[PDB]
Amino acid sequence: DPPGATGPTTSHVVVSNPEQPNGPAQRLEMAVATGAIQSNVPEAIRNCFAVYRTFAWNDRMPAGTFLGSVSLHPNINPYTSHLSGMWAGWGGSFESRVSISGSGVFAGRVVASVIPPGVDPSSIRDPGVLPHAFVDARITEPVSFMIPDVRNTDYHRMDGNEPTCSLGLWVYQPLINPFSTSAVSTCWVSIETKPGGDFDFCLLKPPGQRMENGVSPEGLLPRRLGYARGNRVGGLVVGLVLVADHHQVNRHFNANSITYGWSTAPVNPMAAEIVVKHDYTNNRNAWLSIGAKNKGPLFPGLPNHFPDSCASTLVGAMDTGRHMPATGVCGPAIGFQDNGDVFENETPAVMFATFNPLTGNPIALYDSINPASLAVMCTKSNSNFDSSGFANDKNVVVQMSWEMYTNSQQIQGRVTPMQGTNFVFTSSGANTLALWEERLLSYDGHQAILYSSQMERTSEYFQNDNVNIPPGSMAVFNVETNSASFQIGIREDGYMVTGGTIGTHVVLDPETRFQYVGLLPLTAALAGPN
Amino acid sequence: SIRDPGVLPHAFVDARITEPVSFMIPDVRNTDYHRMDGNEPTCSLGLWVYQPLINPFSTSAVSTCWVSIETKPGGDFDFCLLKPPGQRMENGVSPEGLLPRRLGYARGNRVGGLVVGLVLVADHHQVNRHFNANSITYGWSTAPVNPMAAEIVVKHDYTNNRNAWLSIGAKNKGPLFPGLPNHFPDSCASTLVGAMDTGRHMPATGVCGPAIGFQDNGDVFENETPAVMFATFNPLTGNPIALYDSINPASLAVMCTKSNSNFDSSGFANDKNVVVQMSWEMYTNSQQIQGRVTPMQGTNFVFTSSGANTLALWEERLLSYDGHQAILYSSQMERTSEYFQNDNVNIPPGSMAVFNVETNSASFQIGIREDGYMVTGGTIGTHVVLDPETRFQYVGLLPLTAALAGPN
Amino acid sequence: DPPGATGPTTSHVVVSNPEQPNGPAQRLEMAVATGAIQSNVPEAIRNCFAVYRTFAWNDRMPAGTFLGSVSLHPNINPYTSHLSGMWAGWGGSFESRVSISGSGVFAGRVVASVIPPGVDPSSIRDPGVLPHAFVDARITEPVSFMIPDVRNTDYHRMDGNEPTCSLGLWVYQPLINPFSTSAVSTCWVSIETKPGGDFDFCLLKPPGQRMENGVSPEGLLPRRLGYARGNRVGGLVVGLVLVADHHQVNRHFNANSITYGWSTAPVNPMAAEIVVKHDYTNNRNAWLSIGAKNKGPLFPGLPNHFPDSCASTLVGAMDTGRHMPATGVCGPAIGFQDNGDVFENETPAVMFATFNPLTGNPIALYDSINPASLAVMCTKSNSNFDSSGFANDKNVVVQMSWEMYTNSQQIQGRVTPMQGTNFVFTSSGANTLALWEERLLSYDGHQAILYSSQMERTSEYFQNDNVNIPPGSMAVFNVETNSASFQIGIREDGYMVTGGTIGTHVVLDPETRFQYVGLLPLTAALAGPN
Amino acid sequence: PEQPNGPAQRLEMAVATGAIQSNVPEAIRNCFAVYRTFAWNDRMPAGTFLGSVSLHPNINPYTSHLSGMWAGWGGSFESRVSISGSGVFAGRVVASVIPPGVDPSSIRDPGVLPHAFVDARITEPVSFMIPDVRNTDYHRMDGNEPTCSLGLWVYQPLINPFSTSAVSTCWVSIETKPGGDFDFCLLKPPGQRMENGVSPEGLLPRRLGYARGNRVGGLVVGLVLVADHHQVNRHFNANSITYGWS
Amino acid sequence: DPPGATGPTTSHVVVSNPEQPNGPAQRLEMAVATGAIQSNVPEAIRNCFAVYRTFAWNDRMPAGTFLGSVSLHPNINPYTSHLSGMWAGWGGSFESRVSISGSGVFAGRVVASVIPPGVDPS
Repeated sequence: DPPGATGPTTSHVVVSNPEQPNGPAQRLEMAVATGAIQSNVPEAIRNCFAVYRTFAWNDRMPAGTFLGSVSLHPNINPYTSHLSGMWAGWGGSFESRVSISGSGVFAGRVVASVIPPGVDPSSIRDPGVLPHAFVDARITEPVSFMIPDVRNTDYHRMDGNEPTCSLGLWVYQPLINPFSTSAVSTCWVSIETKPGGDFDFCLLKPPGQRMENGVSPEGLLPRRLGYARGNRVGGLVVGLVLVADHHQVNRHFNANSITYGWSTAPVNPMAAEIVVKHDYTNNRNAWLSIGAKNKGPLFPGLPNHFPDSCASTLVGAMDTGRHMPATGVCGPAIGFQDNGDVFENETPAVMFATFNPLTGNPIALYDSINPASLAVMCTKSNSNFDSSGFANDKNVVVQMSWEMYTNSQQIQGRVTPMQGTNFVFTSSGANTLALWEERLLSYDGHQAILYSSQMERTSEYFQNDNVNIPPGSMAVFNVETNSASFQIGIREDGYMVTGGTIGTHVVLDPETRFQYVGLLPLTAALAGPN
Repeated sequence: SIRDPGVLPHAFVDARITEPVSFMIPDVRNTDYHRMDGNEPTCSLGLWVYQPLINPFSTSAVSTCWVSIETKPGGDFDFCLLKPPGQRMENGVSPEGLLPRRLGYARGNRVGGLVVGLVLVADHHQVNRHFNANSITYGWSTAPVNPMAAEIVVKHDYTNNRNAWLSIGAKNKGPLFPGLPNHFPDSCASTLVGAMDTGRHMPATGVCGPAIGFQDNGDVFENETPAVMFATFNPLTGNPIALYDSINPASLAVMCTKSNSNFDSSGFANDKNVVVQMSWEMYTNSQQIQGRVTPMQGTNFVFTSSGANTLALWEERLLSYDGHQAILYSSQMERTSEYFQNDNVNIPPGSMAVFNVETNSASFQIGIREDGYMVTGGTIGTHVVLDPETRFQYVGLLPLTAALAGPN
Repeated sequence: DPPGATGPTTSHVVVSNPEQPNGPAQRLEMAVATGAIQSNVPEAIRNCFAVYRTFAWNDRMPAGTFLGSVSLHPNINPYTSHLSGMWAGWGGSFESRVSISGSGVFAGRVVASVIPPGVDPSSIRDPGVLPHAFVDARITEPVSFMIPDVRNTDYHRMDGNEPTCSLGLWVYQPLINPFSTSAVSTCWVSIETKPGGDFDFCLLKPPGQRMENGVSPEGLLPRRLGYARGNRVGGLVVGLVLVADHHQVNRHFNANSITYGWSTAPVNPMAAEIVVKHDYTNNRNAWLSIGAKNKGPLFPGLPNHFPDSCASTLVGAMDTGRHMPATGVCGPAIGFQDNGDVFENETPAVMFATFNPLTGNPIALYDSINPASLAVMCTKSNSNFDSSGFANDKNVVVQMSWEMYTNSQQIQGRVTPMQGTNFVFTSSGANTLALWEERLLSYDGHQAILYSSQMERTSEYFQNDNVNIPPGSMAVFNVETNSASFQIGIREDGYMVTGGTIGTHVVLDPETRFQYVGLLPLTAALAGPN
Repeated sequence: PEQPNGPAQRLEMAVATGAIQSNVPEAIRNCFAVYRTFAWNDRMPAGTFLGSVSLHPNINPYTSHLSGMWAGWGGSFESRVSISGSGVFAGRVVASVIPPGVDPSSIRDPGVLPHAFVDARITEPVSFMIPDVRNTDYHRMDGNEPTCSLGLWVYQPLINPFSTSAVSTCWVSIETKPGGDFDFCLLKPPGQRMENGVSPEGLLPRRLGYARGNRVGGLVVGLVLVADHHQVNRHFNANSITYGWS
Repeated sequence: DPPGATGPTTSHVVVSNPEQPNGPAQRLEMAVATGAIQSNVPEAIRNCFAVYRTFAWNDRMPAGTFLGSVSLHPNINPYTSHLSGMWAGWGGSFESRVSISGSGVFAGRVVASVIPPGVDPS
């Protein structure tokens, strides 16, 4: 090869640690444990590299700055991640060439070290203490590193949530430019990846067979954002917020496919029965009591798709204006019989609310959601429900279409709980709980935004399968917007986590792309916004 | 299509056979390899009844035997050319993703109602949200069904003859036809569907839903949300304004269902907007909008089955204004429309993508054309009822002259 | 060779993919099928590289920026492209050396990868997954790549739009200049091409012979713009726009030489006959109903070369000013007799319009173009058409010169349709419908511009031959302007579609050079302006 | 001036199909049979396309008969062209062999191709070889692949020197052999309909007779020429689709 | 072959009459008279059996019930019947395998006899 060009298969292996495991003896261990004597990877994959990451390296990053890591897993090669779906086991080292795109005028060194399993690359504070290699910024040939397979077992389960080795990159000596420019001179560290040598697969399962502890969390987020919808109302996802705590329990599902609420993950309009019809008053509007005849899918008594963004005492108290609760979620109400005979004449605008059943006294808001407390109230101040279509032996289906404030208080992070219910969801440290911004219609010229715990396809994917997110770690995704690229971690609680200050807003266009990285532990610091 | 199976060079297999019998399926090909794109014919292995199955035990019941087929890659089989995994190739994606693995809560492309089953119809005209294998539509709507956002052009007050209504048109902001708003129904009220009656003072048959007025900044008029029928009217009338034959961008309208009410003065002004859903269907006759599609002006799209294969439609489920079941016949379902819309699908113009359909009782075959339309054997008028446990299985590409095992 | 100079034949072949076809065995297969035992290519061409493209590579282009592809075809060597007019088939590989105009101070890499046939190079989302080679910007010796011929068949048809291999170039690590300045430091990637080895031609056709599915799309656009005219009026083409939708049907021809309008592709002046003469009124000027005696060459009744940019209700309402329609394209009218006794005295300034016969009542405007609606008014206030000169048994012909507005609305993307005529033309994704900014003579001191669907030499070229644009593809043209450089794709509908923001204006001087890249599919993303 | 390797294209077919042996009787390879006769008038100017003979089994009546049993073919035919006209007439006809992928009715320079002048005064016929230049290893019997052709054009117009105002017609005949390396590939049952349809030979009868149109069913008189038409009754596509009700 | 499956070309020739003509000597006589020295039949047809008839055989048919005759003609192979539109003469023997769709519980025999020319089988 000429000195400016670099073909495939070309590797200059630098041994960054004189404690490599016996590769072929681990290959013997796999062949004893599974009978995997023959190789399962085509040599077209074993010979050529494939691009995995590229990392920025500025003047303005000091020594010891973590550039990025490459964790050992079959998903860091696209061909190996494709081939892994037919197999129940894997094991073996990878090979990884690093190219640094810096001129011969720069200066600066990168520490590249292989990390033992069970030690987090982002949490290492002293990177030159580990046995490490240096890579100069002036380097021309790409430098290859073996990422060894240090494993307790004879093979890794494809299920297996065990720690593997990583390859970390840190700034050893900062990047400088002799040309005194006030602007930032940027260098690019690209990482490519082979299956190296002793890598093989173990145990034929049929392709796409769901294994024991879940599916891969790659399908939690879309490939690009598009017209994604959140799990509270189904409004359009606008961006992200960083909040301290949150209480969202409707349509929130764990990695164990368990919810704590009463609704199903694809959002539908609320079908419900009419229990007691109420006429309008000089004080308060005409309203209607709601309850299924023990036909709720999760809580029999709570109808499917009742909003937790309804009107309550926790959200906003009633005002002597519109003669109704101030803040809540509204939509039109369609009455229909048991055979589906829709009352087609009127379709009154309607607010979701929880009321105190014990009142009578003018009936006021309740703190929480009780199956005997569910109600819908007219928005029109002096109208009345119709006599035959909204009778006590009828049904109603209501959508969640817009939001009304009648104050300066929205229902952004606010969730109406149930009785005897205290679900709190908190971020620990150097990682913040993140929520999606739904987009409602509003009763004013301002933007109506609710903060939802996850989006609809994340809720359906958690709902329908078990997702292999173990309780110690997160499924981490890269997020590329037009300007900001950052990381999001999804827990096994179903909640989101990313770095930054509580209150940080991100705006996500529908060209926002997500990329599944892998499982990083909860103690890892995610590169957040700003 | 082979009518004489013992004329081909063939093997016999007895019904009394104990060992399984292996056959090589050869690769007779013109080319040096098959493209993974490639829609070229390969060899097949057919099975025909040579001598009929008999039981010496004289039972009136049917004695059934099972012929199971297993498959290796045999010998000289190999793959050729590394593309990256999941790379879309030249003439499309595989049509495996046209239908779901199990039915579930699937929705059709006309209103978005629940898919109940299949019908066999002679012809159909459905052009909204229908996309080809070439990812081309002929209509004006986008494949995920959304509520119709539209402008208010002219507000009309109620009359002793006819209800209060409202004229519709986007300011050249339609995604496909600028002038036709996204998600206007082709199941609207028209002269082709049902003429007006001097009962409800409105068109008889159509699709209705509530109407939400809102401003340009999104300021929703939250007070009233009147029930509303989608209709196309003749703009030239005035004379009491009556139904039109087709859909013209100056003909679009929505009319109150309530017989003597009136649109509000400020929320439904001429500088406002409205968003309406398609929630239920009204008849006011014995004529539904099952296979009926309101066309456009100068538009004649006909979709016909040829022979020994019948055009098939999905049965949507609407809410109804009565105690009967409201069913519209839609050309495809929503995820089929989105999958045709977003990718090119490798269905060549001579063939079909064939699927096995397992319900509780009936298992049959469905062929999807490159037109996006469905095809299966049987008599015109055959109804199938599909529970949400109905499973689909992609078989492959069979030509249009193939006879699909239909229902019954 | 001295280390700074490179002669011909000098190549350092870098292998990017270790799976080349058996070159001399495919050459034997071509000779069995066609009898091409000996070489049909002169050996002066096989020994020397000749230039094909030159790609600009900047600081301001990120990683994964597609620089360009070299698709395998005879038109990528200038000698082989000339020879391919004689031959009906070909087969074999080309050899491609790449030279980068980078100093020794710069840094940056490009990915060179050979792409399998059937895969669009401009649809590859991760460029480095395939087996690739890295070429550095600081390289001195040029690097040679073999572009293999992976093919099902024994040879390629010179017609056949069957896919061949490509050599795509992407930016891997961006180009950086350490001498930091806001100015863009441009690098030049120049690609040269040999016929490599097993390349040959197959079957003699006569030179310049149109083959079965059309001529090449090279002659659609000129080599350089010049004084080019559009097909709406025939005015000077100023530049481009990017419009969402358009309706231009007149003189527009498909790749199958099929038109949907009523005119012929070189714009002649509008030969027309006079049906009913009309005098001037105090409210509106004099006018003249137009209709031939069923002598339109496409729609007999619509006259040859009647404008679509006439005055209509969609264009502009009539004002109580000059007693005529506000916005239209005007011209001087010439009245002549059937044998050639042209009327010499008067020549009225005459605006094109469309009116209503059913009115009777002052006759007003009309929405569309009906063969009874064809009518033109004066520009003067109280003049009148002469008795013998402009009678009911005479003719009239008008040369379109003006463009009047009389409001703030123009006829830019506006086309007047026919009755029973709703044609739309729309792009779908990563690509925007482009149009040609025409030029007329404004009635003001502003610039009077129409947007036309295609130009005359594109309309004439689609007429006289069929053009090899298959229905799933585009014909892509490089646009070498003074400042900008981008791509324009022409469809089989005859419409221009390119990348960029809807509404982007481009100024095209007559030194704008158009250069033909090959055929790309409709789903391909085009590098548009800015 | 390039012919394919005849017996080595035959090795490609025996690999791709298993057709190692011959399937055409050798009495057909020795007998020219009249395929088609073209009328050639005074009233056709220079450059008039007379008709092309595309390479297929249907251009020999013995080979079109044999091809009902076979799903594939490949190989060259041998053709000769003869004129039946008086020795007084003046006019040439170019007959040129056309490479595959070129439309014969789009060729504007027939005398540049490998050609032959077939004058009206000719006595012996002009023999041609029509090669099988193909990308593939065989041809599908139903497949509409590009083949080599044999076009005919009026190079010089046919004129009658005597004072005769009537139209004088000349007759161009084409005879055909299967040449040499021609063979068949894949047994289908005899008369088996292949995938994309039957041949269009059976659209019109061998002679008109008492034929009936599809609007009412009256006796067919002859043709007309109309610009546009709307007939939808009893009109069926090649895809066997009608839009009417009868 | 496995004992339940039968491919093409599989034949167990049972002789019903031990007075066959000299087959290859009659083939030489045909080539003197007509010049048919080489084979006019493709060898794909000579190797495989193709179906001609199917005869129902019941409990309710007594002994001596005529099931059917296979008279020697080109129209008793479907490929040879198609080829015989090209030819004005023929000669030679055909080979006929017979398969009976009987279970192992049934019983019954058929007579197969080759009949001299000039004698009606019925």
